[PDB]
Order: sequence, then structure tokens, then C-alpha cells
Amino acid sequence: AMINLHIQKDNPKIVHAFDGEDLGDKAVYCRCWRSKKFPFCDGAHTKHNEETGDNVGPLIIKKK
Amino acid sequence: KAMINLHIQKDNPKIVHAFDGEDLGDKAVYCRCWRSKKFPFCDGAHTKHNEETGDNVGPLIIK
Ligand code: FES
Ligand code: FES
Repeated sequence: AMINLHIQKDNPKIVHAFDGEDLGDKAVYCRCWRSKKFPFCDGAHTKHNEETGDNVGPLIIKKK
Repeated sequence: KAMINLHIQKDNPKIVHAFDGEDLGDKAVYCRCWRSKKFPFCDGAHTKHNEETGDNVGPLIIK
């Protein structure tokens, strides 16, 4: 089964690259491909996990 | 309906990773396909996933 169902389907391989210095105090990245704000997490993983029985969640890059 | 993660840390009810930006190296490549054997880091397993399913997923790079 496909993981990504609707995001940027004209792109054969979706990669995001960011400069660490350009991130704010807390960046929350989506790993479920259900966020309406992809590549950022909007909490869509909660709905995905509840509907499917999954346990996925985001990647957080924060300031010390 | 279909699960995204099939075999990683199933004893964890919600897999979240949190890193301090100052602690990251010159280039960190994070897995977004939940097929990497080095999760949360990308090991290129997305290539096999995309070919077998027709998907277009790939990693997150912090450089
Ligand atoms: S919305 Fe996808 S990991 Fe939170
Ligand atoms: S191994 Fe999963 S995105 Fe590369």
C-alpha cells in the first residue's frame, strides 16, 4: 500500500532540505503524509493513528 | 485504512523523535517512509518502497 496518497504526485520522489540556521525555535515535521501543511505536522497523525491503529508521529528539531 | 508504519517500535503508541538543532551534524537525513532499518535516519529503503507500491516518498534533510 502507498504511504502518500495525495501530496505532490507529479514529483517522483518528495525530498525536503532545510538549512538548520534558518529553522525557528521549534520545527515539527510530518512523517505521516496526511498533514494539510506538509512538510510540517498539523496533528493529522492523531486522526491517522486512531482510524488505522498505527503509531506514527512527527520529527521535532528544537532550540536548546 | 492502511497503516503507514508496519514493523517499527510497535510497543510505542506514538513514535516521535526530538533533536536539538545545535546537536545536529553538517547533514542529517531523516526517514519519512517508516521502512528504514536505521529509523529515524534514512538508509535508502524509500527507493524499494516507491518501486513496489508506485509511491513517491523521500527523506527530510537538515543541513
Ligand atoms: S501530521 Fe503527519 S506526523 Fe503529524
Ligand atoms: S529510508 Fe525512509 S525516507 Fe529514506
